Amino acid sequence: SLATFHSSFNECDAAINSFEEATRIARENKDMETLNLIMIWIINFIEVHPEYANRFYITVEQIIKYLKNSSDVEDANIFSNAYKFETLLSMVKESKTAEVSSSLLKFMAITLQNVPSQNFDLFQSLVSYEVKFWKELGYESISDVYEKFLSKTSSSSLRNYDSSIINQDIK
Amino acid sequence: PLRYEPNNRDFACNIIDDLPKLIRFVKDSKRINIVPYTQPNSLWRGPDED
Repeated sequence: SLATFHSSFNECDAAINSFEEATRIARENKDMETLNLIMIWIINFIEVHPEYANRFYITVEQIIKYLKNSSDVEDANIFSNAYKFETLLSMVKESKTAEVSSSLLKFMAITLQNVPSQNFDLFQSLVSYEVKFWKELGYESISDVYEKFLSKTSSSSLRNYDSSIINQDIK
Repeated sequence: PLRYEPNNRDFACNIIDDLPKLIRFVKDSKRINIVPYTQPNSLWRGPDED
């Protein structure tokens, strides 16, 4: 959380050292459930700052392989998180459009299956990817429908607080 | 039979193939099942095995 606060002020590097020591303490507790919270926070920080993917002790692809086969029960939102991170990497990796659509299908189906209202953060992230995904395909008619659902000024945690004002200024 | 040979001057790529094919909801007596989508007239128009 202090690492999160550090990332909010764009310190970045100072957060890395603070976060690193969080992994060591988790091992001492010898509790499995907290590592998933640690692992989820990993790529959320990399998603905002992709330039630091090399600095971590675990590559992003390693996490996706772990979370996909994490368990079959007591996860609920872990898989909804797991598949969206694969979609961002596949989109960045300029993978084949057949695989990107299938991967995005996995993330859309699992998010809407459970309640989307309570998990407001991932629901907004779905819209941001789908508008970006379809805008990249060149179909503004599809992008427009999903654009009315993207929330403004809401932004997200661990990414500043004036990011929404700046983003509105860019447009 | 249509013969659309690949031509460089044709950049009209298809995206419907890349998008996954739809499904159908049909319910039997025991439960509701999920089956692959087939066009009402696709049974006599489907690509023949032979």
